[PDB]
Amino acid sequence: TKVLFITANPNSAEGSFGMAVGEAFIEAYKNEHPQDEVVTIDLFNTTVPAIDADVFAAWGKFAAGEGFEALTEVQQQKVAAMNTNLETFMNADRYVFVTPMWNFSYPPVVKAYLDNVAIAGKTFKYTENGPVGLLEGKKALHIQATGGVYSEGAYAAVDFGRNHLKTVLGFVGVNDTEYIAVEGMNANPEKAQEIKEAAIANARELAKRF
Amino acid sequence: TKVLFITANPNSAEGSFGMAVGEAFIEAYKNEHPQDEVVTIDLFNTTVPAIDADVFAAWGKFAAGEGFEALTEVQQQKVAAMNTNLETFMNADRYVFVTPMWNFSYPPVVKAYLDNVAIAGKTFKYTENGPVGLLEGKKALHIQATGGVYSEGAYAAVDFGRNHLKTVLGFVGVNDTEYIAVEGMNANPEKAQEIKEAAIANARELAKRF
Ligand SMILES: Cc1cc2nc3c(=O)[nH]c(=O)nc-3n(C[C@H](O)[C@H](O)[C@H](O)COP(=O)(O)O)c2cc1C
Ligand SMILES: Cc1cc2nc3c(=O)[nH]c(=O)nc-3n(C[C@H](O)[C@H](O)[C@H](O)COP(=O)(O)O)c2cc1C
Ligand SMILES: O=S(=O)(O)c1ccc(/N=N/c2ccc(O)c3ccccc23)cc1
Ligand SMILES: O=S(=O)(O)c1ccc(/N=N/c2ccc(O)c3ccccc23)cc1
Repeated sequence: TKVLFITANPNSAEGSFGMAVGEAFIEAYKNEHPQDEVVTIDLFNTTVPAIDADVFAAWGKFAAGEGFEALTEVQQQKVAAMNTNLETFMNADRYVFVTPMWNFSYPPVVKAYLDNVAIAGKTFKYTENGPVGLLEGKKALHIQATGGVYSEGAYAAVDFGRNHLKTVLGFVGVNDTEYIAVEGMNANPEKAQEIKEAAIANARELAKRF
Repeated sequence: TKVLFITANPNSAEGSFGMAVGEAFIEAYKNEHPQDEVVTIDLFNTTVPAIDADVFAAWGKFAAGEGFEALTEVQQQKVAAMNTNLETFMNADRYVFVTPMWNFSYPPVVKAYLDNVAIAGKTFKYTENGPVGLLEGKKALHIQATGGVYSEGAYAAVDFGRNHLKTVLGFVGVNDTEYIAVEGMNANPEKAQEIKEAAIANARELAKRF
C-alpha cells in the first residue's frame, strides 16, 4: 500500500494546526502499517506547473501527433513535471491532503495540483451520459484547519476548499473519502490547544481504520 | 472611474470563449465611457506571489514592528509585488474578471490573486460578529466560460470558481456583482458559435448599464 501525504502548508507541524494533526495521523498510520510506503509531497517544495500557454501549446503538439522533442525546453520541463505528479498520483493507493483555509478556500497550489492530476484518458474519461473517473481502489483523507467553524450547518456552504477538493476526487473516481476538521481556533483562542488535541485523537483513531 | 480588466486565460480573444466575450464587454464599455481609465491585469503575465514561508516570515517582522529592510531580498520582492496588486485593487472602482472553468473551478492564479487582495486592515477588518469588508463604492463582473452548463439548477452547486469568487468579493465589501456565463459549448459543439454570439450580445448590452 502506497500512501501520498500531500501537504499545502508553508509551516511545519510546529506552527500549523493542520500539519500537527496530519503528522499525528501519518505516524499513527505508520505504526499500524510498518510495511506501507508513505511519500511526502510538500506542494510548497514540489514543482507543480500551472496550466498556461506553454502547456496548451505542448498539448496541441501532442494532439497533432508530434513527440516530446517538438516542445521547447520550458515546455518539456512543465510537461515532465506534470506527468511525474500524475503518474505518482495514479499509482498510489491512498491520499492524505493537509490544507489550511485561506479566504474560504485552499492555497492556490492545491488547485494547481488538481489540474495536474485530473487528465482525460488517464484519471477520467468521456462517456455518453458524461465524464466518469478511471481510478479504482483508492481512498482519500482531507484534514483542513480553519479559524472559524464550517464543518456542519450554514457555513458549510462557504467551505469551498473542502467541497471542491471532494468534488474533484470524486470526479476522478476516488469516492471513498474521509474528512477531519481542525476548527474554531480563531473563534475561540483559549480553546485552541483542546481543539488541536481532540483533532489529534480523532486522527489517531482514524489511522487504525484507514 | 477606474476599471480593472483582470484576465486569467492563457489564450487571447481569438482562441478563448471567455476572452472573446470579455473583450467585447470591455471595448463596448470604453466606447460608452471614453474618459474612464481601464487597466488590464493579465494574471498569466503579472507577478502574483503565492503566500508562502517567505511571506509569513515577512508579515511576522511587520507584526514585530520591524521595517522593510528587515526582510531578505526575496521577501522584499514578494511583498512589494503583493502591495502593488493590493493597492491597484483598492484604488479601482470596478473589477471585471475573465476565467475559464478548469476542473470545476478557476485557474490557480485567481486564488493567488484573491490572496493578494484580501488583507486584514486594508480590505476587511475583524468585528464582534465576524469579519466585514472595508471596500465601498465598488462593482464587479465575472465572465466565466464553461464546457457544461452550471449557471442555474442542480449543477450550480459545483460551480466553485464562480461561487468562491463572489464570496471573496462580497467578503471584502464588493456585494454588487454581475455574472455572465458562456456555457454549454462542449455539451453542444455545433451550437458553440451561437452560444458565443449570444454571450457577446449580452456583454455589449451590460456594458451600457455597468
Ligand atoms: C492568509 C490567511 C487567510 C485565512 N482565511 C480564513 C478564512 O477565510 N476563514 C477562516 O475561518 N479562517 C481563515 N484563516 C485562519 C486560518 O484558517 C487558521 O489560522 C488555520 O488554523 C490555518 O491553518 P494552519 O494552522 O494549519 O496553518 C486565514 C489565515 C490566513 C493566514
Ligand atoms: C484543463 C481544462 C479543464 C476543464 N474543466 C472543465 C470542467 O470541470 N467542467 C466543464 O464543464 N468544462 C471544463 N473544461 C472545458 C472548458 O471549461 C471550456 O473549454 C471553456 O471554453 C474554457 O474557457 P475558454 O474557452 O475561455 O478558455 C475544461 C477545459 C480545460 C482545458
Ligand atoms: O467563527 S467566526 O465566526 O468567528 C469566524 C472566524 C474567522 C472567519 N474568517 N476569518 C478570516 C477571513 C479571511 C482572512 O483572510 C483571514 C486571515 C486571518 C485570520 C482570519 C481570517 C470567519 C468567521
Ligand atoms: O454538459 S455536460 O453534462 O455534457 C458536461 C460536459 C463537460 C463536463 N466537464 N468536463 C470536463 C471536466 C474536467 C476536465 O479537466 C475537462 C477538460 C477538457 C474538456 C472537458 C473537461 C461536465 C459536464
